[PDB]
Amino acid sequence: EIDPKDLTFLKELGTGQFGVVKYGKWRGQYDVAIKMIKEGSMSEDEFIEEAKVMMNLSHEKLVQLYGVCTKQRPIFIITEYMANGCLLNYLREARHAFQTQQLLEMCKDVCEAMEYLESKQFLHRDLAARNCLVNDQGVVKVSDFGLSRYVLDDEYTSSVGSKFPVRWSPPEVLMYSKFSSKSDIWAFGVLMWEIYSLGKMPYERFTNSETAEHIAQGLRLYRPHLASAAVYTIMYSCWHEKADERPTFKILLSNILDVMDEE
Ligand SMILES: CNC(=O)Nc1cc(-c2cccc(-n3cnc4cc(C(C)(C)C)ccc4c3=O)c2C)cn(C)c1=O
Repeated sequence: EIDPKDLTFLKELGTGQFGVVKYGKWRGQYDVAIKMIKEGSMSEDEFIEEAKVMMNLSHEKLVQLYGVCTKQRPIFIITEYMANGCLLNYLREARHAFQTQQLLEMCKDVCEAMEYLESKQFLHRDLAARNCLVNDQGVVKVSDFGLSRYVLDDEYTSSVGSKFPVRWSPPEVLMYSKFSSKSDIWAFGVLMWEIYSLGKMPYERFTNSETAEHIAQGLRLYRPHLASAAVYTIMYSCWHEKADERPTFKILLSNILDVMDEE
């Protein structure tokens, strides 16, 4: 629990599912981002209990939770500040002119974070480039893991809603609500596709409804031009029709390290 007397609010970073997010300073020294949780957007009591478990998730490639302010409304979530913002927008900036080794390093950063979460049996449920952030050193970290469980908005939580992450979901999530480690693995393969496509929307010429149908037929995202055969094999292995045949994050990490050594 952070004392709000130790926070200063300096600039607005944007808005997400729980409302406004600000940049500021904690204890007059540390850069932080601060979510100001919009009334009615969050299952607050449930989140407050989970915040304890979430305080114990700590990894170099996960956005670090610093604390919460819960003795007030709106509640605050205080985290590490990531100077270069969301990965999706960062990929879309042509000026970066990324080498493919830099793209594979971004995939490795995310894979490391997800292998850690997998080892804690903790699902993200909304893994995508829009929910990764980039720091001032260009390191990618995974953000907002586990928080989808507290979203109140039916358009996000329903499979047929306008905000549901359809294009990052495997068939068994869309058809049956079967969430598992293997649904995060599917989403990770879509994220590698976003990275190697420099931020294109997956299934960019289809609607959500048409995407669910294309994937139920066994068809998949095409290889991005910048992805080698080996890189495409890795992302494609995340999209096996049978969930139990998709790799673990530990296997994916080994596969990515092998490709780094090879290429
Ligand atoms: C320029 N640098 C920056 O902008 N840095 C940063 C931007 C944000 C930021 C700003 C606006 C909105 C959101 N955002 C986005 N997606 C979200 C998704 C969810 C789920 C539950 C739907 C997954 C919940 C909250 C959010 C949310 O707060 C974020 C993370 C957070 N942090 C730590 C930064 O360092």
